[PDB]
Amino acid sequence: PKIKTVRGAAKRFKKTGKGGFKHKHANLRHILTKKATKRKRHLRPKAMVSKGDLGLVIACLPYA
Amino acid sequence: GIREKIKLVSSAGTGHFYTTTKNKRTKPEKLELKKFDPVVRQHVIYKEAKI
Amino acid sequence: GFEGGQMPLYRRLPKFGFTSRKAAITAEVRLSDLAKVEGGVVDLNTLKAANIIGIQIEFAKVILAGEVTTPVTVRGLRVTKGARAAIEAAGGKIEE
Amino acid sequence: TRNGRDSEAKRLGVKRFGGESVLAGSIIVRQRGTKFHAGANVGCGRDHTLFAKADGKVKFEVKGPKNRKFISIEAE
RNA sequence: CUUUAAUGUUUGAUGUUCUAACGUUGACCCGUAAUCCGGGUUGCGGACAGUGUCUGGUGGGUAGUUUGACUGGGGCGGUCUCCUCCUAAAGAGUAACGGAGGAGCACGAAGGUUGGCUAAUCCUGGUCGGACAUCAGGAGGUUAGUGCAAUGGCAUAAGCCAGCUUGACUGCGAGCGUGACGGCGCGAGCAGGUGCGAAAGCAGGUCAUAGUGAUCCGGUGGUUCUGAAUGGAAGGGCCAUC
RNA sequence: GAACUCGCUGUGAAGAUGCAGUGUACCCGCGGCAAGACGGAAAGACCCCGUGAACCUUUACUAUAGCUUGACACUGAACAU
RNA sequence: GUUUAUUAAAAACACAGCACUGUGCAAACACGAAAGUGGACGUAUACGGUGUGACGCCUGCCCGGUGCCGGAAGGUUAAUU
RNA sequence: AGGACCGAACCGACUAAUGUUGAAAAAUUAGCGGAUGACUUGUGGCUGGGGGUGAAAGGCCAAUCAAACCGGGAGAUAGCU
RNA sequence: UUUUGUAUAAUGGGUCAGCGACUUAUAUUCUGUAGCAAGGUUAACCGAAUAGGGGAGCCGAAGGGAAACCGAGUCUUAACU
Ligand SMILES: [Mg+2]
Ligand SMILES: [Mg+2]
Ligand SMILES: [Mg+2]
Ligand SMILES: [Mg+2]
Ligand SMILES: [Mg+2]
Ligand SMILES: [Mg+2]
Ligand SMILES: [Mg+2]
Ligand SMILES: [Mg+2]
Ligand SMILES: [Mg+2]
Ligand SMILES: [Mg+2]
Ligand SMILES: [Mg+2]
Ligand SMILES: [Mg+2]
Ligand SMILES: [Mg+2]
Ligand SMILES: [Mg+2]
Ligand SMILES: [Mg+2]
Ligand SMILES: [Mg+2]
Ligand SMILES: [Mg+2]
Ligand SMILES: [Mg+2]
Ligand SMILES: [Mg+2]
Ligand SMILES: [Mg+2]
Ligand SMILES: [Mg+2]
Ligand SMILES: [Mg+2]
Ligand SMILES: [Mg+2]
Ligand SMILES: [Mg+2]
Ligand SMILES: [Mg+2]
Ligand SMILES: [Mg+2]
Ligand SMILES: [Mg+2]
Ligand SMILES: [Mg+2]
Ligand SMILES: [Mg+2]
Ligand SMILES: [Mg+2]
Ligand SMILES: [Mg+2]
Ligand SMILES: [Mg+2]
Ligand SMILES: [Mg+2]
Ligand SMILES: [Mg+2]
Ligand SMILES: [Mg+2]
Ligand SMILES: [Mg+2]
Ligand SMILES: [Mg+2]
Ligand SMILES: [Mg+2]
Ligand SMILES: [Mg+2]
Ligand SMILES: [Mg+2]
Ligand SMILES: [Mg+2]
Ligand SMILES: [Mg+2]
Ligand SMILES: [Mg+2]
Ligand SMILES: [Mg+2]
Ligand SMILES: [Mg+2]
Ligand SMILES: [Mg+2]
Ligand SMILES: [Mg+2]
Ligand SMILES: [Mg+2]
Ligand SMILES: [Mg+2]
Ligand SMILES: [Mg+2]
Ligand SMILES: [Mg+2]
Ligand SMILES: [Mg+2]
Ligand SMILES: [Mg+2]
Ligand SMILES: [Mg+2]
Ligand SMILES: [Mg+2]
Ligand SMILES: [Mg+2]
Ligand SMILES: [Mg+2]
Ligand SMILES: [Mg+2]
Ligand SMILES: [Mg+2]
Ligand SMILES: [Mg+2]
Ligand SMILES: [Mg+2]
Ligand SMILES: [Mg+2]
Ligand SMILES: [Mg+2]
Ligand SMILES: [Mg+2]
Ligand SMILES: [Mg+2]
Ligand SMILES: [Mg+2]
Ligand SMILES: [Mg+2]
Ligand SMILES: [Mg+2]
Ligand SMILES: [Mg+2]
Ligand SMILES: [Mg+2]
Ligand SMILES: [Mg+2]
Ligand SMILES: [Mg+2]
Ligand SMILES: [Mg+2]
Ligand SMILES: [Mg+2]
Ligand SMILES: [Mg+2]
Ligand SMILES: [Mg+2]
Ligand SMILES: [Mg+2]
Ligand SMILES: [Mg+2]
Ligand SMILES: [Mg+2]
Ligand SMILES: [Mg+2]
Ligand SMILES: [Mg+2]
Ligand SMILES: [Mg+2]
Ligand SMILES: [Mg+2]
Ligand SMILES: [Mg+2]
Ligand SMILES: [Mg+2]
Ligand SMILES: [Mg+2]
Ligand SMILES: [Mg+2]
Ligand SMILES: [Mg+2]
Ligand SMILES: [Mg+2]
Ligand SMILES: [Mg+2]
Ligand SMILES: [Mg+2]
Ligand SMILES: [Mg+2]
Ligand SMILES: [Mg+2]
Ligand SMILES: [Mg+2]
Ligand SMILES: [Mg+2]
Ligand SMILES: [Mg+2]
Ligand SMILES: [Mg+2]
Ligand SMILES: [Mg+2]
Ligand SMILES: [Mg+2]
Ligand SMILES: [Mg+2]
Ligand SMILES: [Mg+2]
Ligand SMILES: [Mg+2]
Ligand SMILES: [Mg+2]
Ligand SMILES: [Mg+2]
Ligand SMILES: [Mg+2]
Ligand SMILES: [Mg+2]
Ligand SMILES: [Mg+2]
Ligand SMILES: [Mg+2]
Ligand SMILES: [Mg+2]
Ligand SMILES: [Mg+2]
Ligand SMILES: [Mg+2]
Ligand SMILES: [Mg+2]
Ligand SMILES: [Mg+2]
Ligand SMILES: [Mg+2]
Ligand SMILES: [Mg+2]
Ligand SMILES: [Mg+2]
Ligand SMILES: [Mg+2]
Ligand SMILES: [Mg+2]
Ligand SMILES: [Mg+2]
Ligand SMILES: [Mg+2]
Ligand SMILES: [Mg+2]
Ligand SMILES: [Mg+2]
Ligand SMILES: [Mg+2]
Ligand SMILES: [Mg+2]
Repeated sequence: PKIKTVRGAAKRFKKTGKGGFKHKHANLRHILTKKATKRKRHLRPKAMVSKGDLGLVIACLPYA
Repeated sequence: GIREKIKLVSSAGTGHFYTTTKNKRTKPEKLELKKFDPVVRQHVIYKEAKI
Repeated sequence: GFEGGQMPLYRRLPKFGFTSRKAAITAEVRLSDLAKVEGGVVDLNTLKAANIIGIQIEFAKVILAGEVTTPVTVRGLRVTKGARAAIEAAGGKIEE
Repeated sequence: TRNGRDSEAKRLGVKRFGGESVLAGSIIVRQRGTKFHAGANVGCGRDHTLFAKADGKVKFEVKGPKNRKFISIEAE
């Protein structure tokens, strides 16, 4: 039958204009007083998925 | 550790704040500092409060 | 997604965002699709009869994508600044 | 026994050698303490890292009354 | 407002009595040719006992499961994350239940800047005062000092004193180092607003390297976002934090 | 598995009828004995492993029959405290 | 006297006797969603459970721990309102 | 008189030898225990599997028992050979 | 066959003949090939039609932002060299 999407993966990745994926950085939910403001500033924007992980992400999102 | 977290609430009424630590046994005086409030873009007085 | 027991990638990263219900009743229209209507009056109902937008669509926009030659009238739809300059140069008009 | 544990290696040492062409902002050496000191067009970081403030060629020389080592940049 | 006796009000409870629900594995009559069952007369109890829904306690009687890895075989013992030195073969990296030690913090000053300053130890003289206290002179040259292990540094001091202070600042960032990845680190320069100094300048915590915990879930404050017929609201998103 | 199926010393997946060197030996039955063919008869029961079973125990975890407490319903009438 | 039919007949089980404990009869207890039935057409000189094991001489100290029995002045505490 | 004594039929099973591709999927030969009793035997009946029955060995329930046999979920699952 | 390594005294086979193990369906991505091309293609269904009709739909031609929204740009920020 039809393939089923991993519904928890669709909540975390978005496909961009050349076939890449963007995600949200980690380490910015929790325990924020002891972290430096320079470190927290650099974790605010979004980043792209690396080459090693593209194979695992694409398998989880067949209809993306 | 035995130090505890506090926060510095701005007096300009904007609602902005900072966070830092303190030990309340050897220094019971309230902390007061002049810092930069980014909502009003000025340096103003901040005062101790509770997390 | 299995990796041997290490926490997988789609589970050690945070979630974000929400889904907009108004984005599924909005469409965009091109300058090249602007001459396929009947009568030269570009309207929401004229675009549906031309198989240009979907039946459930309620809002539409015209963008600078393609070429426009004939003079046409746009009634009730949003237009960019770039598309508005090109429509006028062909002898058309935009009336909201 | 009561031995058994160590720590990770930090990958210190020289990254650019004499005569190399570098861009401004690149790192010449990583160190604990100033075993090399900063010369012309070279800055010192908070962890005693030396980096290029312009672009040119890396240079090593011994100078001063204590025979210490310096790193400089010879701009083009 | 203090405590008071009382008309009458809503009751709540604790006993007594009653019979009419309900119980009878007491006696008698009938269906009947019957130690089941049903109907009738009478005695004994009686709103109790007993049963349905909900609820606190007990419950290996019964049921479903869990009870780590490394390891000169397994068990017992020891270890499991982070920092420093050796092994490690003069770039980086490099194993063993190999050889030696530390961390799970501290500090609104022990942070910033301006001005100034230089150690341990020994000898001689000197009231109490002595091997060792404070004072004076001489030799010596860092053999001292770093908030806490070890290593690399430190006199232009990063070590020791004062005055003024909050840069332990908000938005970014050319270019580099290190990781399979998640991630971690260094950084001139630009915009706004500050402190010290006459200025040139310096300041985005502390001589550097340990002092730490992903995601899910929930809490607190703020918001030019969203709001299932419409106007609100509930809920969600974004920013700060637990 | 197929055989034209000797001893010794060495070697070798480390205890050889079959490899190397060497010694002995005409072809084939019958009655006997058990030293070897790591002889035959059961995918070792000892030991360890698998995020395999089964039964038993308890102050291991989570539940539950049974037992027990109270409120409401079947359930009414007076009187005095 | 009994026991592992098919590797164990024994010092193991049972026994007459002794003690503790529950039960007033629609008895306690047991089989059953229930109706019913055994106990028993019996009635504390009776019936059920547990331990010890003819007979003779005997059976000493501990209630702090675990279990069980009795009490309710006070503290905490469910559904309900 | 007697859960008395010796000993056949009858009911058992303590020792040795044989057999162990047996005459026999538990026997034969020579000895051995009880033999009026808690004895032994014929015909019919009742108790059903997480259940029964057990003078108690985890014993027995059709040569099968720390959970009988037949059919189904079912081509259960097998990081192992 | 399995192994670092087997003439191994490690596993399997007495021999012959017959049979005996990478499949089918539906989705998705890549390569070769054919048609048509800013376009490509129909499903159920109708039709006696392997013809013809049916364009409901799907993919592509525009992206950025959590979203409102803007659009060859957009987001970030009071604003960007
Ligand atoms: Mg947050
Ligand atoms: Mg789609
Ligand atoms: Mg784990
Ligand atoms: Mg359409
Ligand atoms: Mg080691
Ligand atoms: Mg190492
Ligand atoms: Mg040089
Ligand atoms: Mg009566
Ligand atoms: Mg009856
Ligand atoms: Mg009465
Ligand atoms: Mg009464
Ligand atoms: Mg009651
Ligand atoms: Mg048990
Ligand atoms: Mg159990
Ligand atoms: Mg299970
Ligand atoms: Mg182990
Ligand atoms: Mg051991
Ligand atoms: Mg060994
Ligand atoms: Mg070994
Ligand atoms: Mg070893
Ligand atoms: Mg080992
Ligand atoms: Mg073990
Ligand atoms: Mg061990
Ligand atoms: Mg252990
Ligand atoms: Mg080296
Ligand atoms: Mg080397
Ligand atoms: Mg070296
Ligand atoms: Mg190597
Ligand atoms: Mg190695
Ligand atoms: Mg100075
Ligand atoms: Mg030191
Ligand atoms: Mg230290
Ligand atoms: Mg220092
Ligand atoms: Mg200082
Ligand atoms: Mg000034
Ligand atoms: Mg520090
Ligand atoms: Mg300091
Ligand atoms: Mg330090
Ligand atoms: Mg360190
Ligand atoms: Mg180091
Ligand atoms: Mg509304
Ligand atoms: Mg809200
Ligand atoms: Mg031959
Ligand atoms: Mg032969
Ligand atoms: Mg011969
Ligand atoms: Mg030979
Ligand atoms: Mg030989
Ligand atoms: Mg030999
Ligand atoms: Mg040969
Ligand atoms: Mg030979
Ligand atoms: Mg040869
Ligand atoms: Mg030979
Ligand atoms: Mg030869
Ligand atoms: Mg002959
Ligand atoms: Mg012969
Ligand atoms: Mg012979
Ligand atoms: Mg033999
Ligand atoms: Mg042989
Ligand atoms: Mg054998
Ligand atoms: Mg076997
Ligand atoms: Mg085992
Ligand atoms: Mg495992
Ligand atoms: Mg009532
Ligand atoms: Mg018997
Ligand atoms: Mg018998
Ligand atoms: Mg036997
Ligand atoms: Mg005996
Ligand atoms: Mg017995
Ligand atoms: Mg009694
Ligand atoms: Mg009765
Ligand atoms: Mg009876
Ligand atoms: Mg009877
Ligand atoms: Mg009994
Ligand atoms: Mg006994
Ligand atoms: Mg006796
Ligand atoms: Mg006696
Ligand atoms: Mg006695
Ligand atoms: Mg006693
Ligand atoms: Mg007691
Ligand atoms: Mg009590
Ligand atoms: Mg007799
Ligand atoms: Mg006799
Ligand atoms: Mg026997
Ligand atoms: Mg024989
Ligand atoms: Mg006999
Ligand atoms: Mg006899
Ligand atoms: Mg007898
Ligand atoms: Mg006798
Ligand atoms: Mg019979
Ligand atoms: Mg039965
Ligand atoms: Mg069973
Ligand atoms: Mg069952
Ligand atoms: Mg046993
Ligand atoms: Mg049988
Ligand atoms: Mg059984
Ligand atoms: Mg079972
Ligand atoms: Mg079966
Ligand atoms: Mg199934
Ligand atoms: Mg199978
Ligand atoms: Mg084989
Ligand atoms: Mg091997
Ligand atoms: Mg070989
Ligand atoms: Mg062979
Ligand atoms: Mg061998
Ligand atoms: Mg052989
Ligand atoms: Mg071998
Ligand atoms: Mg092997
Ligand atoms: Mg073998
Ligand atoms: Mg072989
Ligand atoms: Mg064989
Ligand atoms: Mg064949
Ligand atoms: Mg295949
Ligand atoms: Mg396959
Ligand atoms: Mg391909
Ligand atoms: Mg199609
Ligand atoms: Mg098709
Ligand atoms: Mg289709
Ligand atoms: Mg068709
Ligand atoms: Mg249809
Ligand atoms: Mg149709
Ligand atoms: Mg179409
Ligand atoms: Mg259609
Ligand atoms: Mg479709
Ligand atoms: Mg821009």
